[PDB]
Amino acid sequence: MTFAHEVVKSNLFNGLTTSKLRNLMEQVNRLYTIAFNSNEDQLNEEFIDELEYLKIKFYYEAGREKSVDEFLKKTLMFPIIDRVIKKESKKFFLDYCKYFEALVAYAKYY
Amino acid sequence: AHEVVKSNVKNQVLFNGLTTSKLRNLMEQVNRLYTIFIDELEYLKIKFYYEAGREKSVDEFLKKTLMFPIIDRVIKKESKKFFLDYCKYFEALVAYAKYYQK
Amino acid sequence: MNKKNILMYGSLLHDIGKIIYRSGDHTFSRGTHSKLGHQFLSQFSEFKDNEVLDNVAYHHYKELAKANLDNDNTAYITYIADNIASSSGNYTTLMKDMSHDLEHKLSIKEGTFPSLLQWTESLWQYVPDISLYDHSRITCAIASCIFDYLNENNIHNYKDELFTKSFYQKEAFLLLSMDMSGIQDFIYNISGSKALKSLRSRSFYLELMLEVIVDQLLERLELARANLLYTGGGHAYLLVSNTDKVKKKITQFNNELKKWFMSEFTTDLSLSMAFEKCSGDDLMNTSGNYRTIWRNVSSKLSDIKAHKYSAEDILKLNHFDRECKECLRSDIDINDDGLCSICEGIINISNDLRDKSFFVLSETGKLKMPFNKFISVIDYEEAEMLVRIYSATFISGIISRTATLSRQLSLFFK
Amino acid sequence: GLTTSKLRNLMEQVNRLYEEFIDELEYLKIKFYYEAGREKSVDEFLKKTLMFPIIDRVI
Amino acid sequence: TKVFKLSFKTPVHFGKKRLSDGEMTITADTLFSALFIETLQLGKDTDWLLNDLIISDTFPYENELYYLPKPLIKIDSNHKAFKKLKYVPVHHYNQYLNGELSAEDATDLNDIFNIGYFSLQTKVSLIAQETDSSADSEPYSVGTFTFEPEAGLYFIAKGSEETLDHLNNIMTALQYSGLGGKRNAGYGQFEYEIINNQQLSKLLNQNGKHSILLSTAMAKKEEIESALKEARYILTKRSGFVQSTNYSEMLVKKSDFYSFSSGSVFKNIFNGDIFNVGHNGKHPVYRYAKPLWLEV
Amino acid sequence: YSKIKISGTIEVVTGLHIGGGGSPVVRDLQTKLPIIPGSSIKGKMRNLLAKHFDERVLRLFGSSEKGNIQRARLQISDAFFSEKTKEHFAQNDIAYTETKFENTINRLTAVANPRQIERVTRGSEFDFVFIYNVDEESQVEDDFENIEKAIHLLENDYLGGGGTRGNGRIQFKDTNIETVVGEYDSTNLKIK
Amino acid sequence: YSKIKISGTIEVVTGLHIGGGGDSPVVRDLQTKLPIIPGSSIKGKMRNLLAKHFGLKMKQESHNQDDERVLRLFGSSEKGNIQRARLQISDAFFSEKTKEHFAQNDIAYTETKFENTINRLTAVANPRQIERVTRGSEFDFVFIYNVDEESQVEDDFENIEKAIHLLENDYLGGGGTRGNGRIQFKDTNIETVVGEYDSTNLKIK
Amino acid sequence: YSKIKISGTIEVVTGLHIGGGGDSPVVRDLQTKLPIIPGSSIKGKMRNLLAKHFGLKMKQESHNQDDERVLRLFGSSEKGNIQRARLQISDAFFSEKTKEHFAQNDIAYTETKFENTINRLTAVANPRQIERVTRGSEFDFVFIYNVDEESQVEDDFENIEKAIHLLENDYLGGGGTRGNGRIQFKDTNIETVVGEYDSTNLKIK
Amino acid sequence: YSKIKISGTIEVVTGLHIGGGGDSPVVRDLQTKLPIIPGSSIKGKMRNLLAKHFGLKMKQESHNQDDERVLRLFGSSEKGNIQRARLQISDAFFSEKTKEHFAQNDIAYTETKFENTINRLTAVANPRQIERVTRGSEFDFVFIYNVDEESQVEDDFENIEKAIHLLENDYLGGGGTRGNGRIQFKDTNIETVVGEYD
RNA sequence: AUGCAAAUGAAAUU
RNA sequence: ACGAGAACUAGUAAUAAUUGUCAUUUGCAU
Repeated sequence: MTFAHEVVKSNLFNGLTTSKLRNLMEQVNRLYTIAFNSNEDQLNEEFIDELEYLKIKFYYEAGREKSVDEFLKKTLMFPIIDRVIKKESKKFFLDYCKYFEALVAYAKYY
Repeated sequence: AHEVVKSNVKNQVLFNGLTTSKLRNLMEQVNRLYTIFIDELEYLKIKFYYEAGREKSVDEFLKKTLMFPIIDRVIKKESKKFFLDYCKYFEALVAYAKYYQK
Repeated sequence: MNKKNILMYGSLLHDIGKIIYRSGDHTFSRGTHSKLGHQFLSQFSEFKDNEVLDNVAYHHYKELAKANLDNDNTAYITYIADNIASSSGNYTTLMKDMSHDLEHKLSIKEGTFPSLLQWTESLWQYVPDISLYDHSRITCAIASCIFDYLNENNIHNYKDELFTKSFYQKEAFLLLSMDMSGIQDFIYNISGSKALKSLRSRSFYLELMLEVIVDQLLERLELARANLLYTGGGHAYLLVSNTDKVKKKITQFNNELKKWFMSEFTTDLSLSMAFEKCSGDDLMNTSGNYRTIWRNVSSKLSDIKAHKYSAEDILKLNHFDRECKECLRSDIDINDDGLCSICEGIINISNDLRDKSFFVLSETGKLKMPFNKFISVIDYEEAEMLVRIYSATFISGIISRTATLSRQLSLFFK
Repeated sequence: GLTTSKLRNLMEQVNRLYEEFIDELEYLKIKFYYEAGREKSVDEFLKKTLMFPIIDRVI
Repeated sequence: TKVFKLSFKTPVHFGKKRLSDGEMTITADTLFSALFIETLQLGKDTDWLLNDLIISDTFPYENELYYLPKPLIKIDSNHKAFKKLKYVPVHHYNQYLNGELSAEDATDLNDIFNIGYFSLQTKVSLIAQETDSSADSEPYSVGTFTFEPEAGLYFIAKGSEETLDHLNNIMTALQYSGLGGKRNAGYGQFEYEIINNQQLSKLLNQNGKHSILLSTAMAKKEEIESALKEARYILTKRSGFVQSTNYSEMLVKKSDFYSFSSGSVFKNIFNGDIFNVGHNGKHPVYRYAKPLWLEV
Repeated sequence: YSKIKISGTIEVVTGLHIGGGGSPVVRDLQTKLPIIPGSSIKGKMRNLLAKHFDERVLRLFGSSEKGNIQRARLQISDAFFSEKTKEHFAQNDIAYTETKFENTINRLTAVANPRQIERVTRGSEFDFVFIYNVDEESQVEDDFENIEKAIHLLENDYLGGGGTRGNGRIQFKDTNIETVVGEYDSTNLKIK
Repeated sequence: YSKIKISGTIEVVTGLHIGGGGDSPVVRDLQTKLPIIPGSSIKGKMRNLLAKHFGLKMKQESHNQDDERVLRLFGSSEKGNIQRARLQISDAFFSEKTKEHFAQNDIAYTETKFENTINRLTAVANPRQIERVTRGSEFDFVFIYNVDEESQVEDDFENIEKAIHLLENDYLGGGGTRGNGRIQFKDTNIETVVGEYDSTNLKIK
Repeated sequence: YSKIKISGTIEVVTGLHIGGGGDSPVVRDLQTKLPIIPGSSIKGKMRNLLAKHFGLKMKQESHNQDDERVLRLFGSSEKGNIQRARLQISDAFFSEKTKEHFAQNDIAYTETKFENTINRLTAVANPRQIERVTRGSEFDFVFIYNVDEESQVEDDFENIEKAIHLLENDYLGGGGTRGNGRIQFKDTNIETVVGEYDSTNLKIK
Repeated sequence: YSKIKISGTIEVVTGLHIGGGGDSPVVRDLQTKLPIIPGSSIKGKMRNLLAKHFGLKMKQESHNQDDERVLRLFGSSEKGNIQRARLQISDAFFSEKTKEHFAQNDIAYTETKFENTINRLTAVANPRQIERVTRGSEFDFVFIYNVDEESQVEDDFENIEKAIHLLENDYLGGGGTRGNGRIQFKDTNIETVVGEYD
């Protein structure tokens, strides 16, 4: 599979660097433990609002810098996030965390 | 939140050339109230009327957001949690407004 | 002294002088062992018999050539028997020990020939592949057979009769063999709690039955223990005289034995004896016919065990309390604790086995013996107070040499 | 200068795991790449011992 | 003249003298008495199968090979491997009878003689005062036999057709009762099948000068003297108890009997008889002595 | 005179230990597989039925050592592993026998000694067959009444050694009553 | 001849390590791969505890000779005065109800407590990994009682009651004073499965 | 023969971090996913405390060989002696009241606190993230006492309250030198669960 | 064996930024929603200042082996020798009078400071934000000194006086170089709680 | 706003 | 009318006993 590798090795992303994802990473990591703490798979509406604000921050960060914008567009982050919000299943969120983490770890490797 | 901003993109102009610099004072207003009183909300409304009088584009932005009824209902509820929810909403509006710009 | 006893005592010491000759320190007549042995044996009161001295001094061709003996004089027989049979200080020590045993342990009587055989066996067992002990015994056995054969055949002028090859060719020897039937089932019919004690006593009981049988047989035939060649397990072999009297008496003893054995168990143990003629020429490995005659007597013994019981015997067998716990047999009549009289005697003899060594054959005893006798247990002091005391390789090989091989095997396993 | 102490998480994950399982293996390789990136000795150990190809082979 | 084939599938104990003893083949005394007891259990009419049935001893079989007990003949040659041999396969039967068997062939035949294994099973007895109070148990050992999945025993019987049909009825009834030692203890059940082997029948239907006794026989009073003119035979003391005669089993015991074995050779045939060994009994107890001969 | 054949299968609820070998367990010497010898069945059945109360036992099982002779009217043979349990274990890759390590605790010293004991793997099935030879027409019902209780009693007991310590419970399934010789009907007797 | 059946369920309070297997595992069946509670452990723990309840003298300590009544319930029959057992203590098995519950809610059946074994001076802190059956698991158990004497049943039951009680304030398994292996009893059931003796007047807390 | 129970509540003054399961987790159960305090570390710490309070020699420190009365209180049974401990210590579990309080006030149970380490002559910081229980939390604990001798209770109990005191001005858990692990005890209760002994004059501070 | 408590108050004079929660927040207790000063911070600052005050070799810096006086006073147990810390440092909290005085006077606990940046050759102003702890507030702390040798107690207490002096003369937390961290000590208290040794 | 995402150790005696 | 016949490889007792996931390392340079 290594879908993360495909984009990272292809591009870096017109000057992409790891610290340019810190808060984004931070935000994701926050939701991670938050997603860990929940028992049921059904996502609470407060967690939905967390997802929505994460989408908002994604867009703001993409507008702030062009290289991060190219990364998010080229890694399809926005449609993936939208689908995740639509499905409202925790396991798919954990898989998304794993995919994004693979992206981050790869991008740190190169 | 996203819907109002993306659907108000007219031919491109956003609320006829709305810019975040004009929201500065309004932004600051919310920011202070974010750290934190009914009279404070009344003065927030007064500043909303002030900034909508400053520019017609901002007045349209506030009307097309139904901001005034929202603020009235927030004041009626007197609940700080609903105040925080409105803060989230206004932040979303500001962000999407930033996103859809020249 | 009965001339048979003279024959015995002379033959058993016929070639003694060798032990003096190789002694070196006792070589009075360093010309020949015969004269030397005669001189040494001429020192003793008990063995002061003269004809025995003549026998000893006159066992060889040169010696007999000029002795001018009578036509009827036993030593000549010894001659043929000898012919048929076929550090230094240690020897001096043996001379001292033999003088001691001869002055203090040996005496001349009708039944003292076994004493001579026992002491000579004690002494010469490794005095030469042939020990002197085996040589003396075989010479004596052969002389016994020869003397019985010639006296029975009304022949007395032996010097003219023998002093040869034709006599060698005459079938004057008989091979008789005995076979015990039911070793295995009689030894392995134990089920009680005294397994070891019963087992060890039954084994010795069967062994002593065999030994008492052979002793009674040899005694009745007036024959000696020299003629016994091997006993053990159930197989046992005797070389006896090829005479009509001998065959008849063998028959009669066989009949009486069978009558008893039918009287005791009726299946569990039975004895089969078989006899076949041979001549002296066959014992000398002349053409290896010795193995042939042995295999023949083996075949005969194998083929007499087929038809064992005649018509009347079985007819009675069919027309005539419960099983002993220790002895798996019902026919014998049980008593207290469900134990039979004979098997209870077995328990008694087992209890007496460990602490006592001598066993005495008498009229009352404890255990039942073949010829209306019994066996009891005594001690050496008690024994003195009473004063019988009991204390391919086979065939192919490479009489004396196979006999000594059997004796070696027996002594190793015993 | 490799130390077993720098392998702990990886070993732990192995002990944890010793179609969802395929995703677990993918996460294994993700953390493997991350550890190799973190330390140079771990990177050499993984690369020269053919860890990545055998990991892919199992998957 | 049909023959029956038996498979056991259960351990079975045969017994010779003691419970720890095991036998593989039994004699027509045990078999015929089994036939008698099952006939009486059936409530049938016994005269027909008593003085009209001819039965031989049982012999073991393998996958496809059949065996007979050794003939006690005088062969003139080792004298050892033949002694170490107990049974003869049907294939070389006449070869042995004409001496066409060699030492190596006999060695091979002995090698293929693996037809089952013997065992001793231990047991205890707690019917004793262990029921009542402190008392040590009373262990015993028993012997059992286990056959390989393609082994068993087979008979030979001959007679009139009505007798033989009655024999088949008795065989069906007996197939579910036992045929051994401790039957009621869990040993000795079997299933039968009737097979006509051409070679065995051919062997049965020869003609010669000698005779080989395949059952347990004993000549009557007036002919034995003519029976034993030239013979090689073996005696076997047959003893044992009886079933359903008098009050005490320990008190009741068949008188000792002596009989010829199943390897004997005769010149003059004798017809045998069923001899009573009964005394102080409410019914006679019959022992079987009626010979089934092999004439070659 | 007829013969009733009574067959079925029996399950191992808890591990079982017959183990005449010990501490090993009884088997067959070539198939290397466990058996449960019929003598053991008989002994337990005799013990329970006798402890239930005699004439019914002696008739049923046979003594003939007490001055009178009765022939055993019931024959019990061994049992064996079914094919169903065999394939079930083979496909699922489960060993046939379990090995339990035990321990013994000394007092005033508090030192521990080890033990090593084999047991049957739970859940297995055995196929069994009994034969009843009807010699008396008007009694078999009572006799079968007895045999009913027999299994019932054994249902709530154990087989083998160490039973009180918690092993040996067995179960009975698939019981059918058939007549195969004679002309006596077998459709009204029942065994659970 | 009556036989009495007791049925009920044992609930793990805190981690349990019976562990006859030796990674310091617990005993498991080879058919289901689930936790089990061996009967010999339950029986002997109750036996030892009830023996040490009353008098247990040094001479009594020497030979495992104990009180006549606990000897009555658990059977001794070792030397001389034979006493055949009276209680057949059957096992507990990992219940299926909790199997469904955990499977739905995605809980493993076993936790691995990682601990330390530090010393003094050298203070070698050896890391440890003890496997335990996670709390909330339930097992089903059955006991069997034989009535050797009718009039003695009540006291017999009385005695085993104390045993139940004492065990409820104690532990099974190892590491006992360190916290492991406290249990509770729940949902009992008593029934005279065979015979004609009424089991209504019985109760087991 | 009796069992004396000691019940109470652990109030965590500052942070507590056991972390046996390990960014850097704490030890937590699986049925409820709420933090717990095991008996094991509690026992080890109190034992070393009471050992240092009494004698402790280098040869004594070599192989965990300690003073005799501490041995009686905690059991060794190694040097050919029969010494089973008289004190059974439980794990400590997240209480109902505290979880309710943090539910009704919206406070997470866990904080992830970030630390830095500064390398010498480099001035480059290495960051760390440690998971610790938020303050004000309370656990429950229960202690079990065995009376092996009637003339040996109070003195050991005296030691135990001394031991408690030594804990109250020390730390239970990891990294206490840097200011986490301070605890306190509240609401001590002393009852004899089984037996005929009085627990009225017996107290632990 | 004994235990002597050390109790006292630290007063903040400048800004105080510890920012463990790090637009740049301050650590806060979730039971009170108020900032704190980690015990780790006090101990680490003290250890660094005393190590600099004593011998600080480059090789010793490379090997992180601390001076024997510091190593005994705060514990290392890192060179394979058993070395338990003789001193315990805890967190610190607001005083009651501090909170009362601030609540009565309508004065907030945090100050927002805008940090204006000018870039060389470019002069681009991008404002930054930072929070600071209000000066004039006081915290209460607790240290614990455990007695293992009855003789060197005075030496350790004198070294602790040197500790208090140096920490008063230096900065605590973040923003030290630009003027945040200057704190003082008041109302030091010594009162043994366990033992007979005072 | 800009660097920081870990570091180090460690089954025993019946 | 079979070396037959009656015959639980039983009954007592468990992985027990001691061991601390701890020891140091500043949310901080611009």
